[PDB]
Amino acid sequence: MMLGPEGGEGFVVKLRGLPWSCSVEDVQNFLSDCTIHDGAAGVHFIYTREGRQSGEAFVELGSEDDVKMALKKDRESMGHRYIEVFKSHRTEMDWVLKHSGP
RNA sequence: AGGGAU
Repeated sequence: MMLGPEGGEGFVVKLRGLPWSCSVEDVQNFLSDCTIHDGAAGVHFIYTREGRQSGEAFVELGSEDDVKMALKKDRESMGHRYIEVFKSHRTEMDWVLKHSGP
């Protein structure tokens, strides 16, 4: 937009939730109205040398319509655990996909 | 390590 508030600048979103670990098939199942830019070729995650995920991840998408639809469930659940989503701009995604740590 | 405010 250019006449209202914002929270990002790209067709990318952040992800958080699920057990200490997950897979690209669970995250794409949760954004069941969107596209992951290429699927298992647009997923991302964050972790440390200690041997576990940091608790967060990202999901690239195909268009502005997918990022909007991903935010429509920003705190929903799969049915036995809950999930989180937030808007992004991909610069932050790159900033931690290559600099994550304890 | 844990449900944070993303």
